[PDB]
Amino acid sequence: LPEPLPQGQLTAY
Amino acid sequence: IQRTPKIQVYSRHPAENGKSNFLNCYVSGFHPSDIEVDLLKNGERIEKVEHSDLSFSKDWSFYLLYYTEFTPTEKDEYACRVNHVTLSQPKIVKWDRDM
Amino acid sequence: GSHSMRYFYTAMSRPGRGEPRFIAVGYVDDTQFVRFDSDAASPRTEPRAPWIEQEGPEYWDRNTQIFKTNTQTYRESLRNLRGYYNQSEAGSHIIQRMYGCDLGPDGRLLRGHDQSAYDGKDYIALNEDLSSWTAADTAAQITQRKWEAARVAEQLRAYLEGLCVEWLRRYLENGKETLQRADPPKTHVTHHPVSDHEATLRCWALGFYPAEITLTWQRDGEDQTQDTELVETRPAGDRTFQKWAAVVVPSGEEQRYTCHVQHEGLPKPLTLRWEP
Repeated sequence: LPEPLPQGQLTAY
Repeated sequence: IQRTPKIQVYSRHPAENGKSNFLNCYVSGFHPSDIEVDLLKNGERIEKVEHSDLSFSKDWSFYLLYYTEFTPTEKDEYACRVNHVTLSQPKIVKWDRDM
Repeated sequence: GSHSMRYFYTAMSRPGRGEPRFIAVGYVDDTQFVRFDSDAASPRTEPRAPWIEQEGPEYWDRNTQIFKTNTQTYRESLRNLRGYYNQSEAGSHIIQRMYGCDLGPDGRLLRGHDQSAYDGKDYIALNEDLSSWTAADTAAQITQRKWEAARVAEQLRAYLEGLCVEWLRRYLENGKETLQRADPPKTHVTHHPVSDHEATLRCWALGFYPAEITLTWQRDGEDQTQDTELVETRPAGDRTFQKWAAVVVPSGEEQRYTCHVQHEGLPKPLTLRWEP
């Protein structure tokens, strides 16, 4: 299983 | 910078003329991932050639396996033609059943 | 007694040819089991190993949501990095990320990993403590500050020490017949004359798994490291791998040479010699 998304917005670089 | 691909052309099983097998062209150690790979039978592009999903090594260089079914013979010549941004022109690597 | 899980993300921009492509593949040891490609007719996570097929709809949809979201986010990231490096909008660039967990033979995170690169060069990586970052340059320092403010490391640590290990152990059990089966290499030595007084001895190792293997040529019990042509281990296409090591020897001295093979699938290391 890949890393789950955070509760909020996925942080870009 | 960019890295040129390493190329290996070989069969899945030991070559036995008249016996179905798989012809493989393994390209690796190249960077940017765009690459063109064709398997050739007597100089002509084989059609239903498949390839693995894009992945990469610990040094970030990419690798892909291109393969097709194929029946080895005494005179039929097989090779892998690869082009990459790092190459001036398509590189041809003939299949050597001893490599 | 050794296992790992790794996901590999590749995001590639291509000005004038659409939005950046995002590809993700997952591996348990040397076995790929999942893939996702934003360029697919219908972008969805697909199985690439038989033992993962048993996972239900929720697993697949969970995976697909993760990759679809990453696809959009890595398009923003490519724009951001282009800016961090004052690069033109005309070039194609690539961000790569690889992460995962390592297990020992007695379960529990042995070590966690998370590394990213830009155009093939290390950009930012999570340190072994799973709490701090190592930025390659002032550009990566921007990403670092963004990630610290968003508790990225804390979330990654939770995943690496938690779900990563849990699911890896699950996959190892579900696919134990292959993932926990080491196939020994079939070996043999070939002889190829190169001149009247020199010949090539090539040691072959075929059909083995996992890919880790040690192939060495010895002369009178001494390693011929600097004289051995050792090719990169290559996939056979059926899950197994192949590899060879060759040495040019003086004709008539072939018996002074021994090939040594070490692999997890062998009851004992092998010592081979050319057999006329």
